[PDB]
Amino acid sequence: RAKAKTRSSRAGLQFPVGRVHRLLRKGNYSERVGAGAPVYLAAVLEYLTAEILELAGNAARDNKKTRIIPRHLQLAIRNDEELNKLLGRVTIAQGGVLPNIQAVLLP
Amino acid sequence: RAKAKTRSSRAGLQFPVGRVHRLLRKGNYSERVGAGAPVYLAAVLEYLTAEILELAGNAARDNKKTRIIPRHLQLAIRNDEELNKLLGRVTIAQGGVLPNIQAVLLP
Amino acid sequence: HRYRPGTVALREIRRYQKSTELLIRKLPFQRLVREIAQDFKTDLRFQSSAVMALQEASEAYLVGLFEDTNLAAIHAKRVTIMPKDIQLARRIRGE
Amino acid sequence: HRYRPGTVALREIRRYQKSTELLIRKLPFQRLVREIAQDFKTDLRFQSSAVMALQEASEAYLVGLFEDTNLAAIHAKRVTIMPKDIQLARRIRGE
Amino acid sequence: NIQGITKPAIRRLARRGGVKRISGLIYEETRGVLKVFLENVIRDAVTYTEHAKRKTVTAMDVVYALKRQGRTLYGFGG
Amino acid sequence: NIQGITKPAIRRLARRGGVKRISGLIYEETRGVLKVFLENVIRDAVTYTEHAKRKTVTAMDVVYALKRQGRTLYGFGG
Amino acid sequence: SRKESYSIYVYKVLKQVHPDTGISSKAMGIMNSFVNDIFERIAGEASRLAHYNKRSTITSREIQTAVRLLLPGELAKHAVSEGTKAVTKYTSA
Amino acid sequence: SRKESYSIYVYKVLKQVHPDTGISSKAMGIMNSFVNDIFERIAGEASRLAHYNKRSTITSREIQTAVRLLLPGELAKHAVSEGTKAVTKYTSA
DNA sequence: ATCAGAATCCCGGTGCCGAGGCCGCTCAATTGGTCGTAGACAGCTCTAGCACCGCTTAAACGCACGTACGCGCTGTCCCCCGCGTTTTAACCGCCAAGGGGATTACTCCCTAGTCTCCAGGCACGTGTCAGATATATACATCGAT
DNA sequence: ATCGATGTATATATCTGACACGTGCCTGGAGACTAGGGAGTAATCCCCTTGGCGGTTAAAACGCGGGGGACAGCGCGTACGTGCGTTTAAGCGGTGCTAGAGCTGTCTACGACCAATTGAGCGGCCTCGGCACCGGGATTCTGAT
Repeated sequence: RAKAKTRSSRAGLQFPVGRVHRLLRKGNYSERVGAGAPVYLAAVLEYLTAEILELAGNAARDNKKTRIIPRHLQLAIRNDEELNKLLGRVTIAQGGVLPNIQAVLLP
Repeated sequence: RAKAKTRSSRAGLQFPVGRVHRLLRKGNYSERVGAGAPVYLAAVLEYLTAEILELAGNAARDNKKTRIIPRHLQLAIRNDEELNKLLGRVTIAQGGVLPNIQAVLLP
Repeated sequence: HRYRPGTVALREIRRYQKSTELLIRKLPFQRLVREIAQDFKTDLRFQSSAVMALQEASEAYLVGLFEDTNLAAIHAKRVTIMPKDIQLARRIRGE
Repeated sequence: HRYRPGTVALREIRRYQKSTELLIRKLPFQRLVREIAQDFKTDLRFQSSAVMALQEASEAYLVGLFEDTNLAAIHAKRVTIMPKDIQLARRIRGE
Repeated sequence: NIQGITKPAIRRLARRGGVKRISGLIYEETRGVLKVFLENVIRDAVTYTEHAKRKTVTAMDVVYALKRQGRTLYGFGG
Repeated sequence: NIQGITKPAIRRLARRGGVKRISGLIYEETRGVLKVFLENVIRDAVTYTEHAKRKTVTAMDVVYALKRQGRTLYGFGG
Repeated sequence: SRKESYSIYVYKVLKQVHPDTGISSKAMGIMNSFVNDIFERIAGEASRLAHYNKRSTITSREIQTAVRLLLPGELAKHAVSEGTKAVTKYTSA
Repeated sequence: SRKESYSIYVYKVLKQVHPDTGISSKAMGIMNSFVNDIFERIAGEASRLAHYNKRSTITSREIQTAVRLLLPGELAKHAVSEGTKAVTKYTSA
């Protein structure tokens, strides 16, 4: 037979299309799962991951750090209106809060 | 064969056990559905419906009415702390609100 | 004869809290809905029940918001609701 | 030398808003968790990570509530948070 | 068209909300808030309609939009 | 055990929340609020534990309780 | 086109609890929506429980647990009582 | 007992966007939770859409619509672009 | 307290239209039987949760004192309420048209299912370097004069 | 302004444990082929959405007078922030042991599936009684005196 070529490599993705497919079939979502659905889902997940990781790496570099920590992730998410809206009701462990003091409290 | 005896009648219920079973099997909830699950669910649904209907009928009688309307349903739900909690994020069409005026506004 | 300020307001509170009809005019609300929907998709039709559902939801939402606004005003030792009260209510609600 | 009231408070705000460590003591929090859980089921064991998750959630919740309470205080032209402020915040949140 | 939500209507809504006195800027604030709310709900309803390849927004579509935004409405088929 | 949540701890939490001045009754109010929250979460977590026929409340159980109460927590396995 | 609904059963229950009380069409629509909503909530919670415990079957235990998690206080207590009684009666034919 | 996770893929993406930047175990756990959460949200929305339209198959259209409903603004726009590009490339082998 | 006037509640009469009941039909639940498998139960392992002891030290706690802020009172003025008059457009009813939503029928291609294989991903192990800690220091900020 | 105290940032050196890489294996994903049924497409029909006309009346707009409520200023007194000395228990590190989470094997009860039957539930039609609208008297309540 032919050498095994992963669906991820066929779609130019880093996320596992086969695994996503299995999770869809066994997740009690529908009776049948189309061939394009795992590819699409994997691509979306990858894009979101890339966005967050890029912003966190930028925050780390601004903090003179070379490793991303929950603090950096929290900073990246809370400083972006859209990401904050998406992750509004989510608590990041060991993330802390954004530095914010009301103007009326300043001396 | 033997005369058809409904599962509702076997369980002493008014709600349709067979229908509940079908909705569970075709609702993409699990691979298999136990025989007791529809019975239990139907009984719970029946109890909740009975409770609400009883309270609404009481409100109707208090309003010298013989027919239940959305207003009566709203009164019944909002005047019971537990039912209000259960149906907190629910809007009853044509239900109105409870008469409530803050004490500080009174003459 | 002139009723003192507040009497008619309280009478209106009681009347509208006892009644259940929709308080926004149907035709203007419908026009608003259609104008807003125009920005998303053109040549859109609308079921009567769709418009009615929208109206019911909007009115319920606004009543709830006015309730929270009133609470904020009273908290600030005022009896008049103001934009700062609406803003506070919405901010705390997460909107 | 004595810093004027407010200076050390603002310094503490800056420090704790810049830091991320948990602010409640672990052992007392654990005891509280176990005492509360005792009323639901006896001879209950607890994973260390379970207790840590509870602590993280509780602290986040309380910080958010204090933020809303502060907003209420400023709304009432005050700089001191009070129980009435907590109550208003919680009521508006739907709790 | 937003002006069709007249001041008396907003006053009536406030009365149902238990409000006794109203500032003059409340009407404009309310109009803005209502516009935003409507925009969100209509957006989602239209998305559902387009997915169904329909040209008519249905009550069911509206209901679904409200449900997914945590504002469940009873009385219009779900 | 509720007294273990000392006044300094509540003050620290308020400081993270941006509070500059604190009334003396805040500590008791906060203790009550925390107790209620904890009770709800622990109740649900214990329900999950009992359903699993387990004798140990797990982090997963806690995560699920928070998730179903609309307080999704990241970092503890979901 | 046949459109199923819970009207008939809600009416039976109404006639049991209030023999002389009727119901409007609007209120009937409200009841139908309510029943559907509660059904979804319970079934979804049971599904999650099953998945969490790596089980493929939704049983009466899952339904009971879902009820305890969703219904507050005495609502849950009485609903559990009702469900258990019904299951027992059914199992005894 | 093997426990699957998205660590490898998250790390790969990190190495693509920031070749000299690493990641802590805690942050990796956060990312894993994030991926799982988003997965669930999208899959559930697609399932609902399918059920609403009396369809038994979850397709790329359902995924796309779910993404549009959940992701706000340009997040949605770019995610849709990515998904479409990926699907096209896959379909062209 | 009184009294007049304005608003709401209640009581009775008439009508009308929507809820309740009945009937035909049809398709979805029931019954009876078979078969695979999943989960209930027994038993064994070994992980980690609980209990304890001891030392240390950092955090909590109690108290003294000063001052900034909460709160009550007073005055002012402005702007919202309440009511009378004019205008306008919402609503109801009635009619016309057409477009699109729901239905049915035919087809075909797209996905589940099975088998065989093999490579990717995941426990285990390791080493080395980023960050935590400690110390000295520089620097900016707060406060009293 | 200004200088002094003082906390906080910043710069450098040691260590250390946690993360990034390698390895072996095994099981889940890929290649290949099959059937069958779900979804796509095309025609039809009818219902329900859109558009227009007219009247008429209820609701909205506008003007105006005034009163009461927002808001600013001021005084006071007390409660809370800051600092310091004392004490208390939290934390860390080691060690123990046993309960219970977790895995494997076996087998039996139980739920999927399938065909025939039939009766429960839905669509449609009809009618009568609950409720709504109108009108008029009774009661309540408000404000000026």
